[PDB]
Amino acid sequence: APDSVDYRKKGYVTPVKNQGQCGSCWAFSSVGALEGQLKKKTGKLLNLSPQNLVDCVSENDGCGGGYMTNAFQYVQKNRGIDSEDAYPYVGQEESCMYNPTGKAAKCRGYREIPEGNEKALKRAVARVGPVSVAIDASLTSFQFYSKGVYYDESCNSDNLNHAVLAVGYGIQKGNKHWIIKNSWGENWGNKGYILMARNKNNACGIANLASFPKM
Ligand SMILES: *C(=N)CNC(=O)C1(NC(=O)c2ccc(Cl)cc2N)CCCCC1
Ligand SMILES: [Cl-]
Ligand SMILES: [K+]
Repeated sequence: APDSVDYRKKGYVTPVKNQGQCGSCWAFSSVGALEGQLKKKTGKLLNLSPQNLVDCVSENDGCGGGYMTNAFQYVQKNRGIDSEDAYPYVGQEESCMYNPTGKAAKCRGYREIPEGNEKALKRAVARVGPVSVAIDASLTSFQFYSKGVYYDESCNSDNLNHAVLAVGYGIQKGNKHWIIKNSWGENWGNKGYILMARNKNNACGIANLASFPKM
């Protein structure tokens, strides 16, 4: 795999979104990974519907939380996911309003990265595109990130509580990193992004629950 890659530069990544008060990070993570695959497959990028996911993925708990893999499976079995335009984000769990004729993407399943394996995560990012990941995002030091490569030893890689999207990886002043898209809006972190430590013993659990959709 290459030393560095940044899918934002290849047009695979939509603007940073803001999930608001709803615990729908899983839906944003999911749609980000689906948006990458859409671009790679069709050459066109479009915002996909996180609300579609929050409302219709019955095996998840809406604004209470969810798994990305459940969302991919939903899209696969549903034969589609709506665009954000067709099914806008409202930030509370409502009745399912999916319309097949507003579908903007499909999914033929999903693959999971071997647990803890940052080298396999690197290879997935390099070869696939953006990958959904879960992390411990509970620390004040994460919440108030502004610059640099984030590393805090008190992060608990076994305490996953947030889902985000790995859109690349690189190195900054010998500190290898992952390029992470959050869903806390553009006024969070560095215009909505955080550089997280790569190859520092799976810092924050970055490679513990990674997956991507197949299209
Ligand atoms: C995002 N704002 C909150 N975090 C999550 O949703 C994560 N999943 C869960 O908390 C979770 C998963 C599955 C069910 Cl059915 C219910 C819940 N609450 C945090 C763990 C990592 C993946 C996302
Ligand atoms: Cl419903
Ligand atoms: K990390």
